[PDB]
This record gives sequence, C-alpha cells and structure tokens, in this order.
Amino acid sequence: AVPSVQTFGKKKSATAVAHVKAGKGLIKVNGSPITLVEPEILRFKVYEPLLLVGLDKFSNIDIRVRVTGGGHVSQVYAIRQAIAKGLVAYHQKYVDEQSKNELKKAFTSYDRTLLIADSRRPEPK
Amino acid sequence: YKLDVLSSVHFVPKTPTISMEDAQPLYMSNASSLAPQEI
Amino acid sequence: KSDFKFSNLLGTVYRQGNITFSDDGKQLLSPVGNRVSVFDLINNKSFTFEYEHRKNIAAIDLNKQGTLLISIDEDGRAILVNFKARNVLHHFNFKEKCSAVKFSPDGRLFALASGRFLQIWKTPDVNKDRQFAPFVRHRVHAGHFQDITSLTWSQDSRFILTTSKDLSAKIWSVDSEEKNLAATTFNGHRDYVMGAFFSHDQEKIYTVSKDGAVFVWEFTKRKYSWRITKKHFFYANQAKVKCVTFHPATRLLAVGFTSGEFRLYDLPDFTLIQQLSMGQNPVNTVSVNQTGEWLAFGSSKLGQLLVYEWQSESYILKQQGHFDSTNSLAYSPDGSRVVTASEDGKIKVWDITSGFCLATFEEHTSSVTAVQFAKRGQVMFSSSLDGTVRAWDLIRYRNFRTFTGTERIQFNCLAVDPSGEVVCAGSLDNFDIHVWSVQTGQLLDALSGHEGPVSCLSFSQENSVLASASWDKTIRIWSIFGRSQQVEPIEVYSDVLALSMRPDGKEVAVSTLKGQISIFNIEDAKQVGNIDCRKDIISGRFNQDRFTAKNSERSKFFTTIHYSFDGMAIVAGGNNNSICLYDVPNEVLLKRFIVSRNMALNGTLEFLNSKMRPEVRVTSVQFSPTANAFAAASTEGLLIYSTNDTILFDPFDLDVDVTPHSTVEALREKQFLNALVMAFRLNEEYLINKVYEAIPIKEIPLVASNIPAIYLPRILKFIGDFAIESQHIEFNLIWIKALLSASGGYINEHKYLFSTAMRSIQRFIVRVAKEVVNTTTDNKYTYRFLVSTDGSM
Amino acid sequence: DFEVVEEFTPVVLATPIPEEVQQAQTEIKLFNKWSFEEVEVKDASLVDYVQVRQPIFVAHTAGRYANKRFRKAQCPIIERLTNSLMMNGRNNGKKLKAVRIIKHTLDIINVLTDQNPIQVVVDAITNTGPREDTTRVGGGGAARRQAVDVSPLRRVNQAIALLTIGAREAAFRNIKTIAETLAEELINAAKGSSTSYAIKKKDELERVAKSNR
Amino acid sequence: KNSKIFSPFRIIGNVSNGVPFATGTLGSTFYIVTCVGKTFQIYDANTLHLLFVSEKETPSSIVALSAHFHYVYAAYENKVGIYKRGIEEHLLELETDANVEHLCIFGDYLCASTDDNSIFIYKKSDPQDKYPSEFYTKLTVTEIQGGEIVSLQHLATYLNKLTVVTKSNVLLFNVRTGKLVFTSNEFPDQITTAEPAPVLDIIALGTVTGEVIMFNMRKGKRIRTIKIPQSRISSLSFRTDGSSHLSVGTSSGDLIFYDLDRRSRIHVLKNIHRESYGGVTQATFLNGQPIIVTSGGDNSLKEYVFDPSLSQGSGDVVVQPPRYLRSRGGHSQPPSYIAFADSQSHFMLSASKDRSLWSFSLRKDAQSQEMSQRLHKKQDGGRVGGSTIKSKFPEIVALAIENARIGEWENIITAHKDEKFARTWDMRNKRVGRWTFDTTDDGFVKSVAMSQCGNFGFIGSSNGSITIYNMQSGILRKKYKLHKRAVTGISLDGMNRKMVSCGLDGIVGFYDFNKSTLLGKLKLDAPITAMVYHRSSDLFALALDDLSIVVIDAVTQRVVRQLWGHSNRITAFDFSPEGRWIVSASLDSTIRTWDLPTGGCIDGIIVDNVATNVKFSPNGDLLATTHVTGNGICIWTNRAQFKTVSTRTIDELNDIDFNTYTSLEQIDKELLTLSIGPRSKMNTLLHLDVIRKRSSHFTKQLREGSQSKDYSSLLATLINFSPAAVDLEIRSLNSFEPFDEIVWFIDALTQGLKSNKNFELYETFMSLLFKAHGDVIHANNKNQDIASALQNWEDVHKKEDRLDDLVKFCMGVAAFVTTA
RNA sequence: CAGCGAAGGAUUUGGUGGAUUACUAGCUAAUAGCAAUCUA
Repeated sequence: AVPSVQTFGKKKSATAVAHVKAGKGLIKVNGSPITLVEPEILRFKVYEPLLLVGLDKFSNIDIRVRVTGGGHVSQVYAIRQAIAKGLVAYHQKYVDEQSKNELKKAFTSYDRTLLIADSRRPEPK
Repeated sequence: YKLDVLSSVHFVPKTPTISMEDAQPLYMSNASSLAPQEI
Repeated sequence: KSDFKFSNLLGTVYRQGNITFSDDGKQLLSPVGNRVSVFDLINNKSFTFEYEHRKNIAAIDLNKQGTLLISIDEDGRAILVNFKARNVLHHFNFKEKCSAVKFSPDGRLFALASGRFLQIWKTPDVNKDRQFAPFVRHRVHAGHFQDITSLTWSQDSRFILTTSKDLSAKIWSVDSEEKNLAATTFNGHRDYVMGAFFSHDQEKIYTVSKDGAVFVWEFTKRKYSWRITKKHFFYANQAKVKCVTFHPATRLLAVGFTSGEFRLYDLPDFTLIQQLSMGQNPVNTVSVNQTGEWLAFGSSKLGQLLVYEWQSESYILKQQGHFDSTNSLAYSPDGSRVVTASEDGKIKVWDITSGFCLATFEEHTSSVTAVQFAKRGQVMFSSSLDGTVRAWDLIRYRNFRTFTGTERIQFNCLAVDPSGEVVCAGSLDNFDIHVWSVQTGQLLDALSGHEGPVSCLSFSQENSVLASASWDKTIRIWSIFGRSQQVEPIEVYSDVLALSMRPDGKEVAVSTLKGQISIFNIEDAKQVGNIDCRKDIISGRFNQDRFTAKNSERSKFFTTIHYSFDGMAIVAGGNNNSICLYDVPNEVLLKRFIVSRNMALNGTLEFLNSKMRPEVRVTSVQFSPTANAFAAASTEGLLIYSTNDTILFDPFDLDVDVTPHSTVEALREKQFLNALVMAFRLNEEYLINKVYEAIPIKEIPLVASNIPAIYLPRILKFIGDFAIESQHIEFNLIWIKALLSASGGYINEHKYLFSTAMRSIQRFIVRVAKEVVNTTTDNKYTYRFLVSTDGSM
Repeated sequence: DFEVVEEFTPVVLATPIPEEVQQAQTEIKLFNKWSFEEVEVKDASLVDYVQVRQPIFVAHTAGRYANKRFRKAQCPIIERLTNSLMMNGRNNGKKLKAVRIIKHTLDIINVLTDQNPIQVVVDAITNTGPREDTTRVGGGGAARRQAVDVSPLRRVNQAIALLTIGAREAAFRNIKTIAETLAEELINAAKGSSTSYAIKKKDELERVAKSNR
Repeated sequence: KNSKIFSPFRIIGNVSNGVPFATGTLGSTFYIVTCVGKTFQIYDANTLHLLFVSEKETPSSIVALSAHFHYVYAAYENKVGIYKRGIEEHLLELETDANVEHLCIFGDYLCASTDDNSIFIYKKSDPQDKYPSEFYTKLTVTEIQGGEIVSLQHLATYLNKLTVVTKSNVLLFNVRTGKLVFTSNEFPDQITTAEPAPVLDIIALGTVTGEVIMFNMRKGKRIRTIKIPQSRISSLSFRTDGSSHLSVGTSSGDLIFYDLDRRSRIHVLKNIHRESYGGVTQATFLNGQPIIVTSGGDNSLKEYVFDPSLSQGSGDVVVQPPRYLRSRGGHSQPPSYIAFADSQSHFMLSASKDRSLWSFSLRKDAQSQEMSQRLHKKQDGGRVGGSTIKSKFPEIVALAIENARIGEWENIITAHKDEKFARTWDMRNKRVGRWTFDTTDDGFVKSVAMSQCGNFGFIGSSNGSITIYNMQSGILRKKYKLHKRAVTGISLDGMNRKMVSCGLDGIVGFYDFNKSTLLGKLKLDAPITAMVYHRSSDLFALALDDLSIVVIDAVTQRVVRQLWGHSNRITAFDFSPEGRWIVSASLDSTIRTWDLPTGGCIDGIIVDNVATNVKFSPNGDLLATTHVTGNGICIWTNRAQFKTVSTRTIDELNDIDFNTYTSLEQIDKELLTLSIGPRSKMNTLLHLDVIRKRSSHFTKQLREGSQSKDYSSLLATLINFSPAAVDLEIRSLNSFEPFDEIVWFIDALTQGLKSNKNFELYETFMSLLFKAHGDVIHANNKNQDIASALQNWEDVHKKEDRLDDLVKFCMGVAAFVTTA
C-alpha cells in the first residue's frame, strides 16, 4: 500500500538489500541503527551516502538494509552501495527526476562505485 | 530478397537505344582516372 | 549556436507527383515526399522548402511569373507558398483527391481536377496581404462521370481541356460568353484518356489514351463539328501509357509508359523522333521546358529523376535517390559533400550545394552498414552485411582493398586509424573486433573481450586509442599501438549503442538503451557526466500497435550520437522522429527537431485519430566539419539543418553607442579597426561585409594584427562562408594571409575553437583558388612550349 | 544583502545521528577532523601527482589504481601513505591496522605541531622526494654512475617509501611505536630538519648525483 | 493609423455579440450567420463549423442581418450589404441619414426599416436575378398609425404585403401599391418581438410585460395569450415537425417551452445565457427538426435537441425535456492575458476577466476549447477546502507556458488576481494541475516564469522573494530573497545557468542558478513593471516607469539600448522571434515597433482601443494583440515575412536601411576578381567534351574591336554567352591564311586580363584557344603578328604569380597551423 | 484518534457532444438551376 523501493549492493560476497519507503527518517542496518555499523573506522564509508547529499533527503524516508555474506569491509561497501542506489531509485520513482539525476551526479562525482560495482574479473593477459 | 524482407523489422520497398544509365559513378568529369602505375 | 533551421534535403530527387520547370527553365521543382525540392541547374545549387505537407504530395504548379507555388497532397490539402519569400501564404483543403492543378498562362486563374469536378479558382496576389480567405472561386464544372485525370490550358487562357477516367475529354470555356465555342466532348477511346492538348494554333486537338491511341480532332465537315481525322497508335503491346505531355510550339509529344520506355513524337505527322528507356520501372511523370528543349522524367518506384535534352541526345542529369533505405552518412573532410551508405547495397556521394549525386559505387552485394572517410578525403571505407569491409579511392574511383574475416560474419560498424594504417570493424553476431592493416591486406588481429555484440567502434583522432562499446553494457578502451595490448573496460548501466569520441580524444560519449548519454574521461576511466534524454524524445504511435506512445519502449533512446567539432555539443537521433542536441558542459537540451510531420510515415503522430508503413527513424547524425550544420539520415532523405547569420540579431557586448549608424560613421571617418570591431559587436552580416570590403589593401595587416582575440573565430568563419562563393579571390586571400601571419599562433594553441573555421578556409583555397592557379599554370606552360619549340612542316 | 533559503524546516531524523556526524555534511574532513581545503602543494611539479583535491572521509577508498600507468597519481596521498605503510611479511593485507595508525599519527602530529597534519604530510612528501639520481651506465659493468633527473611520479613513490620505511626502522626495537615514529618522521620531514632518515637519504642521493654528474 | 509591418488578419475567439442571428437553409442543410461586431460568421448548423467570415470589416457595426438561400443581407450604419460566400456582391445605399435597423426579404422585395420610422423598399429588376437591387418606393409609419417599428416581417401567402410590428400596433402594408391595408387595434403593453407561426396568417407577438399574443392577421383578432409574469420576452420560435411547441426566450436568460395543443408548459431551461449580457438574444428552431439554436450576448451559441418520447404509446403527453447538443463559445469578457502555446503558432492560451482560461485555435475554430478547472485529488488523502458552490478561479494576472515536458507533468504556471499562490495547468490534458505554488511570504503573486527544461517554476511575490518549485513534484526547491518591493519579472537562461529578476524597486538582479550565488545587481532609474527575456540572444527588455524600454543583456549586465517615445504607461511588449524588433503597446493608444539594432522606432499604429497585450508568434508569422474592449484576440500578420521593411525611423545607405549590402564588383583595379556567376563555369568550359561523353555577332564585334582597339563589347559578349556557344565561337576563328582573327582574339584577351576582372574566364578562353587551334600557332610560330600578340599576352599574364604564391602561403601556413 | 475539512466525501459505470490534419456551405443531368419539383 506504501510507496516502497528495493535495491541491492554488492562487493565480493557480501550482499545488502535495502528497502526504502516513505516515513519519519530512520536508517536501520540489520535491525540496529546505522550508527552501530562496525568496524567503526569505516562508519564514514557507510555515512557518505548521507553526508554527500544532506540529511534533508533522508528526513522524509526510512531505509532498512539486510546484509548477509562477506566480511567487514565487504559488508560496509555493500551497505553504502545499497543506500546510495536506493536513494536514487526512490527519488526517481516517487520524487522528481531532477532530484534523481542531481543525486546521480553527486554520487558519480564522488565515486561511481557507490552506484555500479566492479564485478567480473580477471584479465587473461 | 524475400527471405530477408520477412526476416527484418523495418520496411524494404520492392529494344531502344539506351536505359539512360541513370546509376553511374566516376564522374566529376574524369576521363583518365587510371593510375600512372596502371598505365 | 543552437539556432538551426531546416536547410536542405539531400538524397531523394523525386518521390511522387509532377515535375515542374521554371518559366525561364533554369530550376526544376521536384516533389520529394511532403517537401518540395527546387534544383537550380545553371547556378549549381538547390534548396528545399521549409514547409511540410501532412501526406505525400501529388500535384505541383507555379505560375509563369515564378512568384507563387501551389502544392496539393494525396487527399487534397493544398498549400499556397510565396515562391520568392519562401513562406507559406495559405492552407486550403479541397475535399478529395486532386489529380492535377494548373495555373493559367496569364497567371490570373488556376484550375484543378478534384474528383470529377473541374474547379477554377482565381489566383490571389503576391503583393496583397494575407487574408482569411484569399481564394475566390470562379466556377466548378461537372460534366465528367468518373474522375478527371488531366488539365490543359489553352495558349490564351481562354479554354481548358480536361481528360477523364470516363472515356471522354471535354473542353470548357473560362467565361460564360464563349460557352458556345466550347461545349463539345471527345469520345472514342477504349481506355482512360491520359492527355488532351491543343495545337499551337488552337485548331487541332490531340487526345492520348492509356491503351495507346492518340486521336487528332479537327473542326471539319465530313456543317463543321469536330471530326476525328486520324488515329495513331503506339503499338506497345504489354506496356501502356503512364504519362503524356505536349510542347505545342515545337509539336513535340512526349509519352512515358509503364515499362520505363518513353517515346517522343512529332505529333500531327506522328513520326517517332526518339525512343529510349529510363529503366524497368514505370515512368510516372513527364514534364517539358518552356522552350521545349529539356524533358524531365520521374520514375516513382526507384525515386529517379532524369532531365534529358532530346536534340543533343544527352542527359542533363540522372539522379536516383533512396527512400527509407539509408544506413549511414559521412561528411567529406571539407563539408562539401556527404557520402551515403544505403541498404540496397550502394555508396552514393552527394554534393551538398547542388543537391545531386556525383559518384555511385555498387560492389557490396548486401546492405552497406557504415561509411567513414580517411586520409583527408582521399580514401573512404565501408562495411556491409555481405561480410566485407572495403576501401574506395575517391580519385580513381576504384575499390582497391577488400577485407574479410575468417568466420563468415556480417559487419555492422567500422573505425579507421587517423594515420590510416589500420581499419577496424565490429559485428553484431561475433563479439570480436577485427583489425586489418590497410597497407597490406591481412587480418592483423582479432580483439576479444566483449561478451556481447560490438555495437560501435571509434578511434580517438589524437592519441589513437580504440574505443568499442557493446550490448554487454560495457564500453572498452584498447591501447593497440606499441607493445601495450592494453584493455580498460568501463562498465555502464545498460547496453550501449552509438559510442562517439571527442575531437581531442579526451572523452567518449556513449548512448545507452536506458535513454541516456554518458560521458567518460578516457585516460582516467571515470564518468564525467551524463544527459538524461528519454523524456525529451518524441516517440509516435504506430498504426498497428495496441499500446500508447507513452508506454511504448520502441524508441526512447538514441541509436546515433555525434560530437560537435568544438567538442561542446552532441547531436543525437534514433528510431524516433525527434533529433535532439545538447551542450555537454551543462547537460541541457539546446534544441529538439521534429524530423517528419508526414502522416504517411508511421511513428509520427503520438495520438491517432479515434475516428507495413515505413516508420520514421534517423539512422546516422553527423556535424559538418566546416560550417555549423548537421546532416541526419532519416527515412525521407538526408535532412540538413543549418544556421545562417543573416537573421537572428545576436550581438556580442554592444553598448548604446554601438550602432550601424556609428559603424558607418567610423568607416567614413576611416577608423577601420574600430569599424570592424563595431560590426563584430553588432554581429550583423551585412555590416561585417560592408566594413570588410571597405578596408583598403594598404592596411589589411595592421587591422588583422590589431583584431582582438575574441573576434578571431568570427572573422575566420565569416571569411570562410564569404569566400566560398565571393568573387574577390585576391582580397580574401590577402585577408587570410594577414590573419594567419598576424595571429597564427593563437589558432595553433586554440585548435578546437578554430577547427571548423580553418577547415572552411582551406575549403576555399584548394577548391576555387587552387583550381584557378592550376589553369593559369597550364596556360603559362603551354605558352612556353608553343613559342619556345619548333613547328616547321 | 542577498541570502538563499534552501532548507525550509530544521532537519531531524528518527535515528539519532551524532552532532559532529551531521556537522560533517558541510565539509568533508579526513576522519571528520582534518580539512582538505587550504591544503596546497607548496612545491610545483608535484601538484598533479600528490592529490589533495578530492576530500575523503577515511583512507580506505577501495578504487582500482593499478591498471593504468599514472592512475596512482590520483589516489589520495593519505591513502598512498597508508598502503605503503602496510608492507612487509608481518603486516601484509592489514589495511585497517594501517588506517588506524595513520589516524593516530595525524592526531599526534597535530597535537605536537599545532597545524594541519595533511599539510604536514604533504610538505613531508614534497621535501622528501629526491630531485636527482644516478643510474649505473654499464659499459658491460664498468662501475661508473651517471646523474639523471627523476620524474615526479618517481619522486612521490620514493618519498612515500623513504618516509614509511624510515618510520619502520625508527620503530624497530625502541619504546616508540610505528605511529609515534611516523609522526616524528613526518614532522621532521615537513620542516626539513636533516634529522630524518628520509631527507638524509634524499641528501645522499642528490649529493652522489652532484658528485658523478 | 495604417501600418507597414503588421496588417490585420482576423479577430479570433468571437462567436456572437447579441445581434439576433439569422438562419438560412441551403437545400436540406442549415447555416447560422451570427454578427461579431463588424463582421459576420457563417456556421454549419449540423456541426457548428465556421464556413465563412465576411471579407471586409464594415465601416460600422452590423445591426440587422438576414439570410435567404445563398445570400446574406447585413445592415450597418446607413446601408444594406448583400453578401455571398463572405464576398460582398452589392451595396444598397439608402437615401436617408437615419440608421437602418430592421429588414425583411420576400419575393423581389427587400424592405429595410430605419430608426426614423421610415421603410425603404427595394425591388429586383427582372424576377430572375439574385437579389433586390433597385429602389422602388418609401413607406412611412407616422405617429398616428403606430409607434416605433419594433419588427418587420412577412408572414406567408400574403401577396406582396408586409407585416410591420410597431411598439403598440400591427400594420399591414401593400408594398407594390405603397398602401396601408390594415391597422390592428392597439396593444395594452409594448411588444418587443414577433415571429410568424407555421399556421397560416398567424403572427406571434412578445411584449415587454410577460405575455405572448397569437395574433391572427386576417381576422384581426388574437387567438390565444400565454402569460409569463415578470419576464421580458426576447425570442419566439415554433416547432415544425408535427409537434406543436412554442419556445419563448426571456431576457433573464431563460428558454421556456410550451405545448400549444394541450396548453401545458413542457420545460424551462434556466440560465441558458447570462442576463447581464442580454439573456437569450435569438432562439430559433431549425425547421422540421427537433433542434433549436440559441445565441446570447455573452459570446455563445448553443444547440438543444429534443429526444424522441420515452413512452411507446402515449408520446405526445410524455415529452422528454430538451437536452444539450453542440455549442461554440468564447470569452464573455475581454481577455486579460495572452500566450502562445507552441512554436507552430497553432494554439494560444488566453485568460479573461470572466475567470476562464480558453485555448483558441489559429487554424480551425472548432479546436478552441476551455481549459477545465476540475481539481485533482489531494496527494496525501486529506480534504480540499473551498466553497461547495464551485466558482471559477480569480482572474489571471500572468501565465508562463513551456512545453518542453508536455504530457509528462504540469506545463503552464499561472498567477491570479489578489491571491497568494500560483496554479499549474496541463495543456495536453487541457485541465488544471495538481500543484498550487505558494509564495511563503504572505504576498500576492506578481510574476511567474518557468525554465525551458520544464523542471522548474519560479514565483515572484509582492514582498520581493523568488521561490523556485519543481513542476513535476510540486515542492519548494529554493528561495532567493534579494528584492524588498514587488518582483515583477523573473526569467532564466536557455541553459538554466543564469537567472534574471527585476522588481519595482528598480534593481535587476543577476543570479547564477546552478550555484545559488548572485552574479550582480544593477540599479535602474525607475521602478520596473515588466520583463521579457529573449532567450536565444540573451537580451531582456524592461518597461520602466519613466516610460522607456531598457534593453539590457544578461551576459555582461549592461544597458545596451534605451527606447524613448511612449507618452503613457507601457501596457505590454514582446520581442521578435529573431530578436531583432521589439513591439510595445501603451495607454496612449499606440503600438510601436523598435529596431533594437539601430535603436529607433520603425512603425507606429494609433489604434482606438488601448492594446493591453502584445505577443509575437514563436515563428515570425503573426502578432496577437488584445485590447480593452472586444472579447476576442486581434491578429496581425507581419508583411516583413514576405517583403523587407526599411529600418528608417518614423515620426508624428538605402541598402543599410534595408539591411543588405550588395557586394561591389571589384574592390580595386590591382586586385584579381573572378566572374559574377557560378564557379563551375570554368570547369564546364575546360572539360565539356568528357562531361557530354559521360552524359556573326562575335566576328563582327571582334573586327570592330580590332578597328577601335577596344574589345570591351567583345569581352562582354564572351562573358555573356553559354559554354557550347563559347566553344563553338572559339573553335571557328579563321586559322588559315593571314591569321587576323586569332591575333585579334589574343590581344582581346590581353585587354581583358589587364582589367583584373573575370580573369578565370579569360584564362579558360586562352586555354580553349590553345586547345582548339594551338597547333596552327605552333605551326606558324615566329610569325611576327602572332608572336607579338602572344608576347604582350605573356607580358600581362606573367603578373599572375601573385595569386600563385598567395595561395601557396595560405595553404602551407594553414596546414602547419591546423596540424602542428 | 490526531491532522485535512465552506449547505457533504470516495469509488465505479452507461450515454451523448466537442477535438483527435489547416475552417471556402446542400442537391442535380452543373458556365446554371433547384432547395415547395422536375415534368406536359
């Protein structure tokens, strides 16, 4: 019944599903808040989808992320990818396309690996 | 022509002195357009 | 910058309808699909009218003052155009399919065959203002029982002689008082009467029918009542008459049949002057010059147009176009001609000013997919679906090289080196890129690494790195030259069609199937910026499909994009009837062009009237390398959109004291540099030309050395677009020499600013000035031989 | 005068976010402490190789810099310092330990010299990287050296190498750890004191090049 | 005042003005000719399509118009015009100065009543011609016989008689003998209308108190009377399809239907037209048909139809009420704002003081449609406020349409009178939008704009604050606060990069838009009332309070022109689509055109109504003005789209006035100069043999030039004629015994290329000479005359290497500069 | 519940009319007739 949006963030074998919907503004990773995501030195790697665009985008929506697999740093990279492209997809579908591609421009100017992973490797020289 | 016109998306259309030779290239008034090596 | 207007329509010299000449038969007016092209055959140039019928046009006439045209389409929507001002005067809907329209010889009336009624209207003035209803009906006569096929006015605009599908022909006086002179009907034909003409003295009447009989009618006694005196027959057995015309002054009957054969007769004696063939398709139109020396024939199936002088048995032109089947285009390295690769298997090299094809090349046995120039207009490469890339010398017009693979695949795109050692081509069924040397013929390499069909290839013009992009959602950058064998894959969000490459080779812009144009830095493989284009795309609704144009996923993406030559803009087109251009710093739509309003094409209307067809699509877009234009290979032809500086007052930092009056006072007071920069701040073409011609030769280099650097591309592009057609050859070369000597270091360190203004200048030096210098050189050497040597016996 | 309103309600979230974390949406600082603006590279020819113009939040950009030639000239120089810190057999892979001791050494660089530690480490790079060197012109193995110049990427490479391995050997068996020895090394290399391993090694390389020039 | 740029074309959006229309019947179809001020308009009653508009505007207002089969008779100030297909066929001048104000047409007679109670009879000449044309007699209704003539009719089967309905009496004239046959008894109240019944010799009279009389014009009695209390009766019509109904039309806008057979009242259509504009002005049944066409003074023409009865046995007693059928309409009040909807000049948006937004078609008047005001649903799901009795929005101050994203989301942004929010509209759906943008400072909306990306709308409030909303999602994005008094103009670049605002404190602010900075601020010398941004040339014009128009560019922020000359407040102005002119209109009843290149006033029109709106088309086709009186939109066409106008100033180097420069023939006698002609003529001459393989006066002038030693006429003939003629003249040049014609041609070419003109043609003529018969020149080489002629040809021709090393320098240095 | 909220609100549906191409009028045996009728 609610406007909701589901995205995916992947690094090596971690995978994070982020559901974004309209709400009061709560960002929850694995049930716990976002301010508990260990190893606590990469908590700003998790935070930078919020601090790159401002918390006034997150003031009206609530995100929840479920992260399985991987290790510590692969899980924080999956979390930040899921949060970033979930915010982009929510502003695409339920807010205007101008804020959509402003968010895409800001995340892509920081690093496009917030939005597109580096996936299939190696190179056979 | 008929097998690749039905295997396609976009549309494909289909004695006197001379047939006027309507299709003809080489002409910006060229007569000896051969190579010097060719000659 | 962004203020492009529809200039020209290359390709497609004839589609459907009647050819017309001028009165002084210098230009011929040819109905291309819903435009009208006018080709001036003496002053070698051509233009297309900007206006646009909503269906294919079927009738053309302009009066013999040359002052206004009327064009009727295939359900009777007439359009009256001012022929000199090139602006449309009136839109008038006759209600049914009009077969012919003709102006009178005295210009003041026109008549038309709408259904089975001959209706004569009287011509509005060109000097009068536009009214709500400018046409005033003279009369409408109904005596035929089936549809009228032809009109013919008499020499004095006094009688009109009409021919019908009903097996008769009738003569009607224009005014009511001569009703008794013209009340007869002419029976006796077994088939449709295709033409009915007067003789020069209006005593004999010739009536030509579809089965092949021409009847001579004379006012004789067997009282005096229009007997038939002789029936002549063509005796063409399987074929039958498709178009008839008659020049009454030279007594020349020209007749085209449904077999391509046309015969021309000297009529009252019926002696075959000539008989020859256009081709195998029927001759849909014959038209004759006012002096009767030129005959223009049009066949509608292959889209071909002859004009042929029958005295000196020779074709003034042979020009066949391509409807709907044009896969690629490429500008020549000076923007003088466009090479067209077309689906019936051939290359065609079209001059741009004179709208005609110079050379054609048929060595591909299947649809040619890509053309690309190299070695600065000397060589041209093309790849087709028959498995071959092949190279074309545009000097000796020979296919000197043919490159095949080893796997029997069909090639869909190519890319050549700048230093044209290597050609490169990619297919849509092989996932590899084929790398051939051009000097030897061998297959130098097969680059592998895409996991999807290689949709597009382009070599960087400066650092020579290869960029390919494919439907596995990946653009890929190959360092081929010099021991690297380096591959850099950039992933992207969806599957790519039409990569394009900056003129400095720094960045690459890809078009994706999402609907976006992403722009990447090559050396540091990260995205610089994207345009979101799928909401400023006009995707029409087809007739056959059962889903709205809003929800369709057919054409909301661009299958061809191209950089401007200053690197700042992108023109783009696809399988939709909008072509859009953007400026890549700001990623905003500069302008969107509706490429067709023909309802005879399919994807034009977004909303269909609630009361297969050839779809509309652009297959290739390119910018002009010399003058501020772009060509788009649509289904209707090569649409050429160009700006011109005659209109659009767009100043550059003028103030209140900068005025045309102020400029001519500074010119009369002979501050020549101040007059030149005042005219540059006006940016008015006539003022720049006036000051430019008023500066004397004694102080060209002082002015050219003191020109400020912001007005340098303006004076260079002015000198280019002026000197192509201006006669002052030594004046223009003095100005070019002074500018290149005084400020030719600023140009070299700002290459891409003067990249289209310098290519337009050496389009003047090698194309008129060097031809003149060649002629005077040959005269000098023939003089020295003819007087220095021994002629004795 | 002129002022823009662009938020129209004080932004509050349901998950409470710390005040310094939500203060970090106006400027990106390294570890939310050290600002990247007014951090210039005070030696030209090394600007465009020491990169301080994209600010980061932690020295763990997982981007790929080792697949084109000069692509590691735009890895941020804090992260190049971190990556060069995590090398020997004992400490291979341990980038989080390297990031944590880089955080500790920037804290104690600032508490000793009360100035910007990113400016201190950038000055240390541009003072450490040698501006001349010798190759061994062979002649089959004739032991003679010829002085060459040295490109700026090699100067930044050898600067980070000299600093980090000087911090290792200075922490080898003394009371100080790698963070404190690296802090002393970066401070002394920034001011150019000739008490550091790194710029003593630079002075030796440049002096040998001056000798057999 | 007549103009020289714009010429009047039409006045669109007008359907009626409350002159009682006429119906006419061609065959079995019907047309409806309604007066719109000074023109009439013919409509096809089966579909209400505009067939014809009268060709010229009459010199005064049309006041009484009738229609027989093919012809329409329109009476204005003094005279009666007889029109066929719009084009006027005849003009009947009456011999009076009294205003003709009624007319009937029967037989060979046209009878026209003036307002001094005289009647003018006009007769056909021979009964086979088409309209009454010659004067016959004059009739007079004096004060003894009857009052003011209130109607003039001819009820059928009355051999050349005329029923004249005066205000109290009914007279019956014989119009051949000029006699008064019968004068009825008086009527106790003033009768206003009359209509002849389809019953034989019965007329129906409608009084100023509420009664319909059914007068029997042969018995002299009244048959029956129908009373409608307190209602002035303005129309009467009869049904003629086997159902005896009467339809009366009441000047409070009501249409009442009566059964005459069973004396009941069928139905009342209330408020069918506005009482304030006249009520129902003419209602008539199309005869034999159950459809009745009404028209009122509120610029509206409707049709109502009677469906067949719902009871299958009774029928005559169960009469289904009349329902609505097609109708045409326009604004009932003069329009207050005007915009063009698209670049094709097809639709134009138009808002009026009667609180309606219409979309009028410039191509086909059936496509004109009122934009609907039916609101959407609220986005959250709460209730919307407002009155239950729905009324129209307050009348529109401003609007801004930008159809870049059209059909996608909201497209028009509009600002209403004395309310603090700007509504949106969708032109594709032709309806209101979901968003009303607030000003957020309790000030009324003084200006609107929107960007050409279509994403952003801009609101400018009366407390000086620009708010920038998103048109797709309807929420506040940004809010600039520069001005302190009312912001009267906002616009933005075509690249969404710099915006420009102007307030009535007289400061133009220049802001960057992507960054939220200001680029500058420029203080003018008057409060600014209106801005128009020409977006391709980046030049915006301001209507200041000191009655000047300041043209200022946004790139370098300077006042670049200042146009003076208006005597009162500038109501409106607009740029040419090429941005060369600016047309303004002001309260001194004038419209001026300014050529801002030269900075002066090109043309001026004194127009009697003050033009409140001026808009160009986005192509250069049309000007649309909007005046104080008149419910429509006046449309002008610029004649400078077909000719070129002189930019020479009016009051109260002809090439530079017509913006041309015919390039002079050669700049200096020491300069080489090609021919004025096609460049290909040299190549055609040099290779016309292989070109074709792939496909006398001259001798007399040559001899005469050899006499006079001046070959100017010879060279003129050579430059004139065609390549086949040139080859055929050079190839036949008497190369046999004394060689005179060859050497005369050679020193003619010498005299030619001494003059430095046409020199590529003189070079090819020498090449054609050496090609044709250079073998005879080589044969009698060392002949004195031919050797000296070639000697002086080489003497002049050796100075042609100036062109050679000039193009060598240009080619070499151009190649070096471009590549390296 | 709070909030929104003018003599009510929401959802669904049948019919008709106007647009969905750019407005020169109906009929016929048509230089004119008819349209009340073509026929003696």
